[PDB]
Amino acid sequence: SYIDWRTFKGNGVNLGGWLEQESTIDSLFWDKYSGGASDEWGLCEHLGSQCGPVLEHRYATLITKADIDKLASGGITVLRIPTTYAAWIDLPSSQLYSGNQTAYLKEIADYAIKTYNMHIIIDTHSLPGGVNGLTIGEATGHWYWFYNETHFNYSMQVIDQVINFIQTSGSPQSYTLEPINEPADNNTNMVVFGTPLALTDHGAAWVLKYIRAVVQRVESVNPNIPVMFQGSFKYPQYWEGDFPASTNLVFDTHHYYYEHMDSSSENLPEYILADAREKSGTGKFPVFVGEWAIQATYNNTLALRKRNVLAGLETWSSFSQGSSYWTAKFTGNTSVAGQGEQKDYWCYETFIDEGYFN
Amino acid sequence: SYIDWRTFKGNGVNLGGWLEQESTIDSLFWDKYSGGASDEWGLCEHLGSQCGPVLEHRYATLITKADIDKLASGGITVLRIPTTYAAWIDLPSSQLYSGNQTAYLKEIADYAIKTYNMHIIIDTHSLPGGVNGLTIGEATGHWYWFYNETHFNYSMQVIDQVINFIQTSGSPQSYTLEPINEPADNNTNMVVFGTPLALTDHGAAWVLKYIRAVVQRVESVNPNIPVMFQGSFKYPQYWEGDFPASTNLVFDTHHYYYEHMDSSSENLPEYILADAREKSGTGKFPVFVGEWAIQATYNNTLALRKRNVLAGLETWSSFSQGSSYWTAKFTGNTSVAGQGEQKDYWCYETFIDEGYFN
Ligand SMILES: *[C@@H]1O[C@H](CO)[C@@H](O)[C@H](O)[C@H]1NC(C)=O
Ligand SMILES: *[C@@H]1O[C@H](CO)[C@@H](O)[C@H](O)[C@H]1NC(C)=O
Ligand SMILES: *[C@@H]1O[C@H](CO)[C@@H](O)[C@H](O)[C@H]1NC(C)=O
Ligand SMILES: *[C@@H]1O[C@H](CO)[C@@H](O)[C@H](O)[C@H]1NC(C)=O
Ligand SMILES: *[C@@H]1O[C@H](CO)[C@@H](O)[C@H](O)[C@H]1NC(C)=O
Ligand SMILES: *[C@@H]1O[C@H](CO)[C@@H](O)[C@H](O)[C@H]1NC(C)=O
Ligand SMILES: *[C@@H]1O[C@H](CO)[C@@H](O)[C@H](O)[C@H]1NC(C)=O
Ligand SMILES: *[C@@H]1O[C@H](CO)[C@@H](O)[C@H](O)[C@H]1NC(C)=O
Ligand SMILES: *[C@@H]1O[C@H](CO)[C@@H](O)[C@H](O)[C@H]1NC(C)=O
Ligand SMILES: *[C@@H]1O[C@H](CO)[C@@H](O)[C@H](O)[C@H]1NC(C)=O
Repeated sequence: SYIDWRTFKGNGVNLGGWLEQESTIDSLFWDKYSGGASDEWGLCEHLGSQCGPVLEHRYATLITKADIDKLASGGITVLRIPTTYAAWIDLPSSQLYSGNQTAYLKEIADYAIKTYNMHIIIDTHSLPGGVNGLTIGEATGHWYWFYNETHFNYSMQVIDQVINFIQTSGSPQSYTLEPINEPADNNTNMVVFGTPLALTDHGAAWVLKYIRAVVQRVESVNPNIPVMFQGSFKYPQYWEGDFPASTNLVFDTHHYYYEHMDSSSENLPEYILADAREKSGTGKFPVFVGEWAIQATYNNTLALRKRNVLAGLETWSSFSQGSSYWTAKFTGNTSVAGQGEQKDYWCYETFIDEGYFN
Repeated sequence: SYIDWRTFKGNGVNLGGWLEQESTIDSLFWDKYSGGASDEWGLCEHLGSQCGPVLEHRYATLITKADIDKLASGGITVLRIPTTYAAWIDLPSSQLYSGNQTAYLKEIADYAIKTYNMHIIIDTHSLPGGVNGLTIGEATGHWYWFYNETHFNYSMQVIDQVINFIQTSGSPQSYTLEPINEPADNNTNMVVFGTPLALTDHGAAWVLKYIRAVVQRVESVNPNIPVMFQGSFKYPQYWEGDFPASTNLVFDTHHYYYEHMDSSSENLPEYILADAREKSGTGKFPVFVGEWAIQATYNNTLALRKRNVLAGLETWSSFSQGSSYWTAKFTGNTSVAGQGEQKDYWCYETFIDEGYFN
């Protein structure tokens, strides 16, 4: 049976840093291979024709069936899988690597579906030209996707391949299609990132043109495949009037606490409640918290991690359809304000191993 | 006969633009007398020897006993009265005018107390050296108050004058003392104004030093006079741990909607309820919403003004101790996004005359 996001609930994890690369997730990897680049675009440029061999090794080794077993043992029922657009289309001007990403995606998705009946969200984390001027959108400094009909068409070509991957998977009912991640056209000053000010009405109109095109394409092939819309950092309420209630649509909200607020480990449940109570729409469409983590801006403490993770899970499940944590596997050693490093707050496998869900 | 802000409830108004001047409140005044200045400081500098005569005329005519009768007829029971520090002390390095402000304040306050038993909040809206780089803090570009013992000392001199006014008033039980308004040390980029990022922890420590000194000074003379702490745009929770619950303290929160969010006239009650639910503290101390107004960032409509004012009044008096609208009398004709001008959304006497409170 296909899922109805209005009645489905699940707690999940992101498989971040696996098919798309970021400096913070694995410090050893980045130090060894980036040449100091800020982005996956530059890491691949730095490696030159060794970019593919290095990345294929990481694809084959970072996330294996054993990771899926560990996640299932901790009660995970949803995997969100960020991918670069270059897994789906090979554009000669892109510096992102086009390889066997989807073969590893299929191996891990098949195992999670056939073994555990997990639900899989396929996220095209970047789109051609760049959606937010960050590494995750294509490359640092790239916002060329907006208002560009060539990049629009390439984005639809990418989505035609993701729909086909789902439709021919053997279990189309196991997947949700997420065609954009954190679009932003007003974040030259990063103080507005994570806020409604990251996306202007002009940018939002282009995003809406794209999501409407994706919805029409999915409906033309298989209307039972849900579309997960990551509406930047606008409240879901902002987009509600743009879609009829009959659309097979779920919103993906992202909630973080690690900068730009007076959060602490002590008060983190108050900030999580605020986000759940104020940023979950009116109920017109369902909401899933597709990314979050417990790192606070100030005064991180190690002893409140279990309390904070469990408070977040219960909050997202109470005000929305559940959540997926960023991220499954994280070894980055960037210092946090207070106790420890990012790997102590951002690695979901560590929480499982330390018995937070027993 | 003194009030306990934990039990007291009241709906009030600000008498803004009366004893402190701002460009938006009265366009004819500003266009005639400012010479293009951004601030009261520069308006007074431009007028030179005519500054006093021009301001004394406004003091005597803008707010009269007739205004108090109209406000009372609309159910007003609290007056918040913004003053410049120059009402209280005459510093030789200040371009703000020192005249008969407190004589006009006493005529109106005494009338309001004797006739209607209104409660009076005396607000020192500016302090020597400037508390937020804005005209309201002293002058555009002035942040000199922070970490400066000269300005600290003359601030305490201002507070001694306000305490003496209250104690010699003939009704000390009728007054709350508010010794600062919207301090901000991190608003050189005004995108952070209205948010917690407008005040750094370093600036917040200086504000705390000052409020602790004011609380001690009032406790030393008449501990039954409440102190109203306007803690910038931090959540009240930020400051709660800094005072014992026995402190005769109330927080003043300021909630506005006219920039930096996806607010509309249609959705304004959602934004009002979000502020009340998340920005009212934990209950350790009482909260009063000392400034608010109904102008939204987008799609202002005149038709929803009554619904929006009543929604806000009801929300602030349920989740806190009430509110005071900005402002009693407003003729500024700056355009808003949507229909109308600022005078349609910022003039409380207009709401009374349209029968909103009948
Ligand atoms: C962080 O990881 C990098 C790369 O492995 C390593 O060079 C560095 O010494 C680490 N720092 C600490 C303090 O562990
Ligand atoms: C892609 O996978 C195929 C089949 O397993 C393999 O033959 C080939 O070497 C892989 N290509 C790269 C670029 O690693
Ligand atoms: C859109 O992107 C294409 C591919 O880079 C580029 O050649 C073109 O100049 C851009 N068009 C506009 C409208 O800027
Ligand atoms: C985009 O794709 C459509 C449909 O195939 C085509 O009609 C259109 O001309 C293309 N536009 C560009 C800029 O390539
Ligand atoms: C864009 O961001 C700037 C801050 O860099 C902000 O001042 C401005 O209001 C934002 N514009 C929109 C439409 O969000
Ligand atoms: C605003 O009022 C000023 C001062 O009376 C007047 O000169 C100006 O034309 C008005 N602007 C309008 C009505 O928008
Ligand atoms: C202040 O009020 C007093 C008493 O009515 C009056 O004598 C004086 O002229 C006024 N001062 C100024 C500077 O207008
Ligand atoms: C405080 O600041 C003013 C400038 O606003 C300066 O004249 C004064 O010397 C400073 N006082 C101290 C004690 O630094
Ligand atoms: C502030 O007043 C205190 C107490 O009278 C005095 O000791 C000090 O020197 C004054 N500081 C300045 C900078 O005027
Ligand atoms: C100060 O404001 C800037 C934006 O202009 C923001 O980037 C920064 O985080 C703020 N700092 C603090 C300590 O609030």
